[PDB]
Amino acid sequence: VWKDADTTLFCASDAKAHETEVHNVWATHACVPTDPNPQEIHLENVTENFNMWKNNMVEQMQEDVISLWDQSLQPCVKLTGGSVIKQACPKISFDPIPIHYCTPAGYVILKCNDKNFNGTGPCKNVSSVQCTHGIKPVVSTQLLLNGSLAEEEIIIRSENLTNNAKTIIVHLNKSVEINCTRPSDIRKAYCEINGTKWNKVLKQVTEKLKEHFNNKTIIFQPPSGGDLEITMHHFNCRGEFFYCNTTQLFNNTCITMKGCNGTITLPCKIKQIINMWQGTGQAMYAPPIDGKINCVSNITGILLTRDGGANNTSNETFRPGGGNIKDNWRSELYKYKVVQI
Amino acid sequence: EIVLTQSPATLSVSPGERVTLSCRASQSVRNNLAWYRQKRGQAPRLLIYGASTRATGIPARFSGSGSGTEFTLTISSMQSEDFAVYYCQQYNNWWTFGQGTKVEIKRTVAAPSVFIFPPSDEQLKSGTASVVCLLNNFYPREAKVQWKVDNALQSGNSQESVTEQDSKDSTYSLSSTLTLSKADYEKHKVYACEVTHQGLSSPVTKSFNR
Amino acid sequence: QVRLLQYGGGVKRPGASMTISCVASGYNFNDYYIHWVRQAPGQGLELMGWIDPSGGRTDYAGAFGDRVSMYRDKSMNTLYMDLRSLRSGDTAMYYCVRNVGTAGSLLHYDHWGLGVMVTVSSTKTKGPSVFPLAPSSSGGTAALGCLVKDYFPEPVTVSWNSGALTSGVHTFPAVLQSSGLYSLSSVVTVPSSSLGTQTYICNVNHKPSNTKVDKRVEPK
Ligand SMILES: *[C@@H]1O[C@H](CO)[C@@H](O)[C@H](O)[C@H]1NC(C)=O
Ligand SMILES: *[C@@H]1O[C@H](CO)[C@@H](O)[C@H](O)[C@H]1NC(C)=O
Ligand SMILES: *[C@@H]1O[C@H](CO)[C@@H](O)[C@H](O)[C@H]1NC(C)=O
Ligand SMILES: *[C@@H]1O[C@H](CO)[C@@H](O)[C@H](O)[C@H]1NC(C)=O
Ligand SMILES: *[C@@H]1O[C@H](CO)[C@@H](O)[C@H](O)[C@H]1NC(C)=O
Ligand SMILES: *[C@@H]1O[C@H](CO)[C@@H](O)[C@H](O)[C@H]1NC(C)=O
Ligand SMILES: *[C@@H]1O[C@H](CO)[C@@H](O)[C@H](O)[C@H]1NC(C)=O
Ligand SMILES: *[C@@H]1O[C@H](CO)[C@@H](O)[C@H](O)[C@H]1NC(C)=O
Ligand SMILES: *[C@@H]1O[C@H](CO)[C@@H](O)[C@H](O)[C@H]1NC(C)=O
Ligand SMILES: *[C@@H]1O[C@H](CO)[C@@H](O)[C@H](O)[C@H]1NC(C)=O
Ligand SMILES: *[C@@H]1O[C@H](CO)[C@@H](O)[C@H](O)[C@H]1NC(C)=O
Ligand SMILES: *[C@@H]1O[C@H](CO)[C@@H](O)[C@H](O)[C@H]1NC(C)=O
Repeated sequence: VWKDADTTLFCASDAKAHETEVHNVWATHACVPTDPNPQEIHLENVTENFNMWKNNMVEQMQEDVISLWDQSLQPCVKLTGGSVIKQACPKISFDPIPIHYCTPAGYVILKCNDKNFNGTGPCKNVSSVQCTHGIKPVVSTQLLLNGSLAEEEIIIRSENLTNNAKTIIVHLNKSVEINCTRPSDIRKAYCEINGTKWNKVLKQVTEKLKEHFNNKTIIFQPPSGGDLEITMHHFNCRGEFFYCNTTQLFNNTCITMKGCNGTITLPCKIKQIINMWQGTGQAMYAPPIDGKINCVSNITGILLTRDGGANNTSNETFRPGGGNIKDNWRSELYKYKVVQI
Repeated sequence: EIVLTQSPATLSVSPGERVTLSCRASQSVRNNLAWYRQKRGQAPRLLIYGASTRATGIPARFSGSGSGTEFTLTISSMQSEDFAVYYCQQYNNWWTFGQGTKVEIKRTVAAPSVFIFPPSDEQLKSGTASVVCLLNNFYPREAKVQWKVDNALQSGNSQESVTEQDSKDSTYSLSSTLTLSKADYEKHKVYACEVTHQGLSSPVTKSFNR
Repeated sequence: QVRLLQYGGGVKRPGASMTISCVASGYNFNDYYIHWVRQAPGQGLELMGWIDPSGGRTDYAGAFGDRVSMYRDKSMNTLYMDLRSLRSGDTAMYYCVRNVGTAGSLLHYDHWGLGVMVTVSSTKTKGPSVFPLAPSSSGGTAALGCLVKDYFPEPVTVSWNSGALTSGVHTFPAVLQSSGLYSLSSVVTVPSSSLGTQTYICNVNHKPSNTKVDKRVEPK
């Protein structure tokens, strides 16, 4: 019938030609229109193995978003190895749109429909499709935004070849809103989050981590250090690069005590000088646009790392993670794999 | 806090012969076990990972195997370059290393030549006395040196140093240095170095009168 | 063609802090974690911690809790390790090592730097005194040598007759004395019949002190 295979996919989207927004422009020139009536075929009685940590669709998605950003962003200066490149830097229109990934003739995409599938191993409920669901290429660290939710339980995704894992992806079954604003100094911003809603979800995440890690006490602590892009919740809002301090989000005492309810206000900064997530160096952008800058997003997942080097009798320590944007694509492509007919 | 035990700590093998090294883990490490080699004045070198996979450039005489908590490294036929220190490493939970097994050259037993050196007059003028005992070109490495001053056993007041195995005749040599003040030195007459070793039927004593 | 070149070795003072470094090349700097591994004399290899050069995330061994920092200069392919509150137990070989990974896992090590020697002590730089180990009389061969005593820091080099005599020479590894100074002996076996006709000179070189000594040893 079929075998595991890799091939060059193509992309589809609902992008609009009249729009100056850069994802639309890229998609208009790089993708075809979506299928109005997509087809899904259940594979009666098939058990298939998946491995989200060995999925060439992830590399392919990465190539796309790199190409997208490299065509779309206009930094004033680019510092890339050994060079300094200067260019015009007009402000752009920026808001990610869903992209579907589709297989060419002779191939199909298998999809895992098990509700508590963790991304690796056997799947009992399998269907075949021509295209993935629409996936927004949101680039962020620590918190996964505007993505999909787990259908049933909270899910912990991690490769299990070793206890020395890299990223641990938490997939939430309930989204939590994050309201980030630069009011109308000019680079000071803040993110507002409903504290009672967040601490409820984070307590559930904690109990799932406990379940996963031999029932030990779960402790959060801040990021070890390194680039601001990973020590902070980093993301792009309306073209502007935001850096938000999340220490208040990972507050162990709020799992009852006082002051844990009500609005959580994270301090944020807009930065012109960034380390490129593409890993190629640094870029400088122009000062923030005037007016009220605002992005409201779903938190749909959390990127974590687990401290490996300290004695653990009764506890495990986790820190917010991210920076490798392939983990972002993994959080959405985990249920898919390409096979050849 | 996963402990790897490499025993024996030393292995003596004749060139061209087979050797098997052991690594025992205090806890399961799946197959996340690697072997490294370290020669003198060189960086450690990867030999085997994933318990049984040879790294690039590593000849077929090197073989790794093991399950659960017991792993082996075997060399089918020992080469010149193979005499070295070998470390196992697990990477199931953090990274930890065994203490190493040194693989040395096996040769015929050779008793040491023993020499004793009184302190020099110029050193004595400086107000200190070093008495040196030399054990030259012996095999195996195991040797015991006892200092006796006027038949009194001396301890804690000497330091030993041993050469690495000679690349040409596969022997060792050893120095023991007894250090005293000129004051204590001049308070005794007979200084003796007593040497025990396989190649000797009876222990050998070299001595001198102050 | 991977290479990890290391720098920063030498004498450090107790209570001070040190920075050592590692320059990587021959591969994509972003794609491999780097581990810092040390070996104290007479002790086993020990991981101090790792750094992921892509974003600078780190993870340290608890035994080095407060005292270690790892960071990097991406644009220079250069890795740094700080170690604070140095003590004598920090005297060790320090290695820069690159670590093989997958998409979601950290695995074995596939390339080690040559390492750097760090010596922690309060000792002042000083050249050696050289004393004779004079031959007497045993077995057709006699023995003689030089005692190279009370110097700091390592190393010393010893030759015999300006390198013309290498047969039968044994230069022992240095030992650290209770004083904080090093000492070694170099000996040589020669034919007993040679003691009258032949001249034996040990040439001792201690670069850290700019001290050179030529000492001949005669029988009694
Ligand atoms: C699948 O197995 C079920 C048993 O539950 C059986 O009723 C059905 O006929 C099978 N379908 C196929 C693949 O023929
Ligand atoms: C299988 O999963 C699908 C999700 O598309 C669901 O609609 C269906 O009820 C499930 N039933 C089976 C075949 O287990
Ligand atoms: C989300 O998952 C948790 C367990 O991880 C569970 O207690 C909770 O009921 C779930 N919520 C929904 C809406 O499925
Ligand atoms: C997830 O579940 C699979 C199914 O058995 C299991 O093999 C794996 O160890 C679990 N952990 C991971 C990889 O998330
Ligand atoms: C890997 O999966 C196994 C399933 O048997 C699980 O017990 C273990 O907790 C996982 N590894 C971790 C959490 O490091
Ligand atoms: C978010 O915060 C802004 C300003 O702090 C406020 O105007 C707004 O009502 C809040 N909620 C939404 C969804 O805009
Ligand atoms: C925040 O979320 C809680 C749900 O736990 C809700 O009761 C409350 O009205 C929300 N809004 C606030 C606190 O402004
Ligand atoms: C986990 O630990 C808690 C207390 O630490 C205990 O009450 C509970 O029974 C444990 N659960 C399991 C599944 O071991
Ligand atoms: C975040 O804020 C806390 C204090 O609220 C501070 O200690 C911490 O260093 C901050 N993190 C960063 C990356 O600035
Ligand atoms: C955690 O919340 C408590 C309120 O219960 C507050 O006192 C404390 O400062 C918070 N910690 C952080 C790091 O924000
Ligand atoms: C999340 O989606 C909303 C809806 O379009 C958008 O306004 C917001 O900017 C998105 N978040 C990010 C980080 O792009
Ligand atoms: C936030 O979550 C709700 C429910 O998950 C959804 O209706 C809303 O569109 C989400 N926001 C974005 C920008 O997707």
